[PDB]
Amino acid sequence: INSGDQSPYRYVEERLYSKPSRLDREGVKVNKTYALQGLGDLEPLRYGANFGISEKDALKYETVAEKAKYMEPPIPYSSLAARKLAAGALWPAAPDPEGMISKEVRLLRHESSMSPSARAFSERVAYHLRRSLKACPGHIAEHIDFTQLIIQEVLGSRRSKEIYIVWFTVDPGARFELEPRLHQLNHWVQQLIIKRVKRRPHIPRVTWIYDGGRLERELPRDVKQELQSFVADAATTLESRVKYLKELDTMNQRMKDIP
Amino acid sequence: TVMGKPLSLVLDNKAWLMEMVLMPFDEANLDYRDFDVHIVSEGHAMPSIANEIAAFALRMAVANALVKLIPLTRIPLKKSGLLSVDRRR
Amino acid sequence: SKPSDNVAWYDKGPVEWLPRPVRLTYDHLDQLQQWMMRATLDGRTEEFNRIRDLHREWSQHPLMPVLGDVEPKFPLNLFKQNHRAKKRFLVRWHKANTPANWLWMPRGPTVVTPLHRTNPTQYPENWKQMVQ
Amino acid sequence: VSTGEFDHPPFQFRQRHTFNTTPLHDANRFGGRTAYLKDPRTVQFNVDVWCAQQTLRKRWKQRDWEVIEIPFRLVPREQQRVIPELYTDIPQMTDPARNDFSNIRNKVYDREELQGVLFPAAGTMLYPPLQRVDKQAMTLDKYL
Amino acid sequence: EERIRELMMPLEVGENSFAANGQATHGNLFYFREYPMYPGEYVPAEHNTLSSLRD
Amino acid sequence: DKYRRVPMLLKPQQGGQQYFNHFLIRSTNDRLTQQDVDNVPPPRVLGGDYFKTRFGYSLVKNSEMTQGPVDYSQLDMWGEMPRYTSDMVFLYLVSRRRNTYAVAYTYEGKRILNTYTSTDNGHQVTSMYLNDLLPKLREMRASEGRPMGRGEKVELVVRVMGFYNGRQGAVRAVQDRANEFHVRYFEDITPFPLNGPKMPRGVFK
Amino acid sequence: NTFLTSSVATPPISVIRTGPKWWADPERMVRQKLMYFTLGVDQLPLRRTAVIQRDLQRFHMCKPPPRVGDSTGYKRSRAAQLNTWYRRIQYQEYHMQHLFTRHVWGLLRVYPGNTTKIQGKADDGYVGYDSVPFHRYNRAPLPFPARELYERRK
Amino acid sequence: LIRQCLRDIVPVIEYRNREEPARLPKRSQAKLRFRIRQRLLKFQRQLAVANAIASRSVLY
Amino acid sequence: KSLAAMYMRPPVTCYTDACEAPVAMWDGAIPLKETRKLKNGVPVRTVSRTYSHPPQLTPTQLSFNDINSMYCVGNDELIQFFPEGLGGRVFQTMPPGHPRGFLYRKETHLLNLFVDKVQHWHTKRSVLSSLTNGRTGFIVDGPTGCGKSALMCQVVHFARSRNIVTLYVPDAKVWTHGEWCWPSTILPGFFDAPDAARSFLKYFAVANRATLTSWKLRCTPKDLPTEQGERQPQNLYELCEWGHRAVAPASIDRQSVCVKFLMDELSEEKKLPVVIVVDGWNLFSHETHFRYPHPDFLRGLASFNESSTDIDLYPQELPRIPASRLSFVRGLNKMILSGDDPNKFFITCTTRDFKPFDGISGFPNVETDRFANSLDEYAPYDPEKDSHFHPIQIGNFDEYEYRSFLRFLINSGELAGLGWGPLWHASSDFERKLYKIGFLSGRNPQGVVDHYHQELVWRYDYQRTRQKQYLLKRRMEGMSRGA
Amino acid sequence: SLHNPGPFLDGALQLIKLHLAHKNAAADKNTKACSDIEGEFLRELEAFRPCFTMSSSLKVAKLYTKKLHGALSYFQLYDDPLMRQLDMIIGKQTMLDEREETVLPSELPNPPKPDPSTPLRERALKVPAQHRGHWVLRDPDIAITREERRTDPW
Amino acid sequence: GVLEGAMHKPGESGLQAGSSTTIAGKETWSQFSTKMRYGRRRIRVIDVAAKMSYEYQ
RNA sequence: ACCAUGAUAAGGAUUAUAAAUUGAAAGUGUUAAUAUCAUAAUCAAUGUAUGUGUAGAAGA
Ligand SMILES: Nc1nc2c(ncn2[C@@H]2O[C@H](COP(=O)(O)OP(=O)(O)OP(=O)(O)O)[C@@H](O)[C@H]2O)c(=O)[nH]1
Ligand SMILES: [Mg+2]
Repeated sequence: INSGDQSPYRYVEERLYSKPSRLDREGVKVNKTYALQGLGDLEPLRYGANFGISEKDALKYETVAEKAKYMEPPIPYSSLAARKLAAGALWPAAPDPEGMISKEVRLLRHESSMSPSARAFSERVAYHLRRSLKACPGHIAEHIDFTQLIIQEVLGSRRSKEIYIVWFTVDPGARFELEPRLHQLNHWVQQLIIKRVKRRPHIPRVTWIYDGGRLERELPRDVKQELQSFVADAATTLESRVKYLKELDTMNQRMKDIP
Repeated sequence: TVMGKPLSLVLDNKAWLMEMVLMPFDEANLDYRDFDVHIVSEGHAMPSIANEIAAFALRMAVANALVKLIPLTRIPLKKSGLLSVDRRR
Repeated sequence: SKPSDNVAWYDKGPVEWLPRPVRLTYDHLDQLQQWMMRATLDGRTEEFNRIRDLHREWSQHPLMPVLGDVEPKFPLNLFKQNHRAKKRFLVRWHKANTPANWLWMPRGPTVVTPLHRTNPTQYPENWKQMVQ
Repeated sequence: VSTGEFDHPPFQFRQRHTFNTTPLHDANRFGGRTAYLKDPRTVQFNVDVWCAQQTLRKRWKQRDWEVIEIPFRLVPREQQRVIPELYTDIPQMTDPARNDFSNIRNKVYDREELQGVLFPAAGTMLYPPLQRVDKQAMTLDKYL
Repeated sequence: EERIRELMMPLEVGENSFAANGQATHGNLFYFREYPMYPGEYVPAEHNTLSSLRD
Repeated sequence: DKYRRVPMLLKPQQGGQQYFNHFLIRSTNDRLTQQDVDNVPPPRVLGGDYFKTRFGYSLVKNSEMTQGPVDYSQLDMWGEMPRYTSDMVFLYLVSRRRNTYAVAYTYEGKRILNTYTSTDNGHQVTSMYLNDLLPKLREMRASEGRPMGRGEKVELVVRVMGFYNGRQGAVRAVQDRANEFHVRYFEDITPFPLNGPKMPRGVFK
Repeated sequence: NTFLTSSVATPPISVIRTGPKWWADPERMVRQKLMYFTLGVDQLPLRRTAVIQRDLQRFHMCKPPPRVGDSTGYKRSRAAQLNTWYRRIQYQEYHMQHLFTRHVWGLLRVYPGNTTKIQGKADDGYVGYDSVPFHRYNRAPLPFPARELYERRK
Repeated sequence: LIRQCLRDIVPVIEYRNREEPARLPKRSQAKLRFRIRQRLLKFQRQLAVANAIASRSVLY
Repeated sequence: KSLAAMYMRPPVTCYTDACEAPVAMWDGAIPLKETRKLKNGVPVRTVSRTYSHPPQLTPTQLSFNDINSMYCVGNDELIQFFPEGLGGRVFQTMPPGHPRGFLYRKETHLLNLFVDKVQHWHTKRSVLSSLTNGRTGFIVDGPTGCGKSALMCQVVHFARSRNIVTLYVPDAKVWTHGEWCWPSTILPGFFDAPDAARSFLKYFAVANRATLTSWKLRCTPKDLPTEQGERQPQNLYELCEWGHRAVAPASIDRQSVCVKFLMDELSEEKKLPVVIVVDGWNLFSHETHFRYPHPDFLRGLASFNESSTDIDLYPQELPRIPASRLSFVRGLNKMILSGDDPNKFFITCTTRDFKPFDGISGFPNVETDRFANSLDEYAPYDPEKDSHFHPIQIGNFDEYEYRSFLRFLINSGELAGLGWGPLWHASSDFERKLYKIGFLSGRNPQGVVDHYHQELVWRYDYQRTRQKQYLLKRRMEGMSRGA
Repeated sequence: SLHNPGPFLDGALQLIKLHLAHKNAAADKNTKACSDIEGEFLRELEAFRPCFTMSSSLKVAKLYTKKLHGALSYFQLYDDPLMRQLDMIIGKQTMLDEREETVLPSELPNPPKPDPSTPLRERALKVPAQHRGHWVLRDPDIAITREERRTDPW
Repeated sequence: GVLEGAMHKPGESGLQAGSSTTIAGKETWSQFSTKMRYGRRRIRVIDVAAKMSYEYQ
């Protein structure tokens, strides 16, 4: 495939799974985006002929409820469906387990790199986790060796969709005794969050990060911005910003010109 | 012998250069002592050719000569890439 | 003189950090060969023992880093087209990170090394003590 | 083949004394004779003159003989021929008939062999007769 | 010597053993074939198959 | 690309083609050889004197005979719990976000030394506490009537609280003094929460 | 030694980025191995550097495939870990080269370049006949002639 | 910080001086109207900044 | 496979056995075999090294069957027999802690037997005369790095272990191509090399203390100048000590007298066999690079513009002083050409360490120059015409000697702990190394040593890569079968 | 938090040492020496008054206040701003058991009781004996403070 | 982390980064920059006799 | 000489089912901003100091 100003992965994603791609495949004249031709048995079964349901027909319904009301059942089986069944491609192969190992991430989010709301929620979560960690369900408590566990902090995302509990052990040899038991608690932790902290942007997904002092933090937001302003190329930045202003004023003139 | 002088003297007794000249024999499962060779240079003459590009050219020449002497040697040599020509200037 | 960032920092280690270019020669090797021959024929082994001590102290196998521990410690992706800024940062970073501070190199009496002899006694210079 | 440097380094910028580079025109490149040094052409010409000087001095130190001009009669049979001047004919073999395939121009005669024609006036052997070892005699080498 | 070193020979990245061959960055870049390439190499045919065909 | 001009057979530049035939033949030979061939509890201890010399504590009671006792014996309230003997020093190391405390108690609950006060904080506090405690243990045992004995290390029960960084440093500090303090039970004291008293608003909202 | 001019330091990373050009130049590595062998000590860091560079040079023309992308990132983390391990072995051998070369120069009574430290002889920078008339860093007047670090007898 | 404020202001004055342009002083339709409203609401601030720069209504 | 912990060191008996290193270094470089014995129980296990160091034997113990075999000499014996050193490149292979190996070639055996006869020459005089064809000794010639210096070192070893007076002259360039030349104090028209002379006197005295101490000086004035407290010399050892032990510059003029009288007395002696071994006899034969001083420095001057002398204006080239005019070489030649002295045997060798020249020559860059300490002598040399000794021609190693020498080099280096060691799997096997180094060196000895060192650099050896690949695949399929 | 009472202690101790040396000089009846000591005391007071105000809210400042006030009173400086600040700080300075004793398993052999006689630290919370994490947490100098409670649970 | 070039000792220059590891007698680099800004506030004197008046020329 | 040149950045689809070859590549196809002198009557030019540049080379 030919990729221009975009990655080949994203290019194929757009040309396979997309509104204009699907419309062109169903046979609707669109120009800017095109579907991939002649994929044999490789095109998604959703868009194979004699399967799924026609989007050219589905354009006729203005609402999802109306589509549900008036849209006839899909054809259960097809030739491409038989090929997918023969190849075993009716359900993707299971990837390696990620719910029983820690996140070996690149950086470690800085205390100044998170919104104040996320920061607030984080210290509350850390307080309650440290207070209640011994009152975990008995069938996990009986095997967790609390003598070794340590939790440095909890970081989480902006608006706390995700929480990252940074933990390690006194002796490094205990990480592989402690990790699975710790990952068996990610539901108990969510219930603790629901029960104890009342100002939560929303109940998050819990993820454990092992950092025995090995990982390295990020730079402060202000220091990073100062470094960027200090070393950035002034000529290119000025030209780009002037072009941006030119485009903004052009759009404003178009808006004012349309009566 | 390269241009009337022993290889150890032409390539200035450099192990990493003469082993390329040896490579076509080893890849072919052959004994270098069963064959005696002479390499003549038609390129830009220089006082010393003790460099990797010259060694590459010598290895390619030896490999081609071996191929034409005994055709069945062309199997391991092409697979090893001694018959392939680099295009870099 | 004009102050610069070429400070040698002689305080630490046997070699001044950001060390000056050091170039060896075959004449140096010949002089070393003659010096070693004369020392071996005169029986002086104190300098050999000191050389082995330095080799043992500074020639251990570096510890395999643990995941997450990376080599630059600084993004180095922000100096976009600022090659001189990147070069100054690299000079200063490698000047700060000194061999005395090279934690990942096991060095000191706390280390055990079955590869090299530690006590100058168990060397072939002392071979009549080994004969029961 | 020679491993010594023949060309002068190019000047495209000011170099420094670094790990893999040295200052241009330092007292290390051509034996310290760069202290005399502009134009790459004239600099290369001077370096060529120095290289030719080195070639000449080693070529003359390699020379251990002398070119006494001997009359035709008092001369070995191999040199009793007509010898073309240098670069006039094919490199001449001394005598293919007697299996002596060797450049006649490079032949060197031991001085203790022409005492019969050199120094004909001195009735005493200024140079004692040359001692030649016997090949057909059991010696330490031939004993095993 | 070679037959003993064959069993002493390391196979994991450890102490003085390490995959500097781009296997971590590039992966398996060296081919390795279990079949004799017809004109050059030879391995005797298996006797189970020989007997099957003869029978 | 920078190396677009080099051949694909030189990109990896395969080598050693002369070994493949040998490997195939050797594999077949070893398969034939295999077909032809086809056709942890701990150590043992036996002597009582040896056990005593090896472990530093005699197994046989070797004490006064209190024979002819009652025919039924009462159990301990906590049978399964570890056997804390009289001469064990119980040191508690409590960690927090900003601070770390270390105290040491006698087998009877008597405090030996006052409290002392991140990872480095805990390490230093513990090291200083141990250094100052060893002499205090000397004097307390001497007053009791127990001489140290040359090289006899104090038997220690270390108990840690707080899921904070300082725990690693404090335990490393206790470990660094192994030659004098012999840790026999390392355990945790982080309390099980209950209804408990009210908590600050900042924790909740 | 005959390189007695004031010099410029270079970070070990940029020294090692040369690789086959100068850092791992085979002739230079061979004569470093010869120095170590004559001194009578094992060339283990040197051999680690040699095999590292051989295997890297064996692939330097291969472009890595575009990574599909794994959230766990264990693959990228391991790749970086091994890269940094190799870099650290090369740093160790780099430091060893300088250390033993200065030791040998001190042994053979060879004067180093300006602002070079020899542990036994000149702890601070040795400066002899520099363009700047005073110490480059200590701001003191160097004597005429340059200080003799060693004795006079040959 | 000096370079940051310079890099922030100089584009405005340079555009004003050199790059300033000349001046001469039903459900589907409803959903399209909504999408246009959405884009303009998302980019309200910088469009207002551009119009203010054009109209010279900005407090330095 | 971890048979290292089960390995117990053998009993140390010699310096060679003491050269052994911790098992962690040579585990795998020298794999350990296991031998089961039935001693006081059917099962036993003795983990032993497959390879052991070559034996440390004396020249007397060396035999005919040892030809093309490697032996060793203890460090103490080395220091005893070589105070002056090991001329040439022979000590290149003997760093501190390394065994001091030595090949035993056919020429080495011939020389050992000849020295055996020299030990009692007066009875074997006819045998010696027939062996040398009547010439006063042998001169060893051959290509570069061929082993002439090693053979002379072995000859000196043989003679000094048999307790005969030996005049060993390593690196005859120290004499001919010395540092500075000085006219002889007592020999008019003859020149000296005082530094080399004093060093030679020291080393000769310490080497031959026993015989020199037992010596009695016959023709030597006993009124030699002497400082307070020093006893006048009475034996040749004390003569050498008086010559070389003195304060500068008083040693410069004393060494000339000492060497002149030592040469005179050695020429006089007619009973003790004296073996004279010199490395590079061509240097003593043709010339020394020193030139005669310009006569202006001798005549004397009043003012410079007066005589219009150009000594400081233009350099010149005075005739080179021939090596015959030195006092040491004068004694040697006096003893050589003058008959009636069947008591001194000259086992000399030539040298070929000259700088290379092949038609053109630039300037060798200082940092990368393996001929930096080579000799500026491009003139040819023919031993038969340029010397009175019987010439012996040596060539490069034949496959037998080459295999033995490379086996010793590699295996003993790794055993002593200076080779690949734990990284043995990074290097090919001994057969591949032998084949490749033979190709690269032509079985030349010096080339073999150089390429043994350069083997660190080989980049086109895929044997270990393919071996690891095959063994990993075999193990993986075995585990998959087991599952 | 990388704050060192080094220089503040160094300044204060000099003031106290001069304060003592002044009594000693007056007892020796050396008028010139005591006048010089008084002059130097004023000189050092002027340079010390800024270190005091910057560090007046530190623990180390809380303990030398009365001794420094005694020094100033001995020197008879009663209108000094530092005297007034010392007066203010000194003025501010001057102004649940369980039904049945039970022992947790984590305090098995003999629970360590901080005998009720000893008073717990100034800023600390006296919690019920039932809702104690552990008797060590009710230890007097380990007792949770209010601000420490706001941050960590136990 | 690495505290070998973190702080600036007043004695040394700004580019001559100090090798000292102590903390007490050091000022941070932001403070060094502020001090240099507050210190470089003087003009080199303008030569009066060196250059002649434009009207004179 | 007052013509309607033209540079500048921006849009894109097509092609490996081979393990051969010294080499497994090139064809193909888009919006703005900027710019446009020539059918006419001439004329010798302590306390202390950091640059851009130039030459070689988060797919909200
Ligand atoms: N141990 C040992 N080494 C040998 C022997 N023969 C040659 N060599 C090696 O060869 C190297 C060079 O020494 P020689 O071959 O004797 O040198 P040469 O014969 O004087 O020839 P030139 O170098 O031209 O003067 C030495 O470093 C030895 O290690 C031998 O018989 N035994
Ligand atoms: Mg020699």
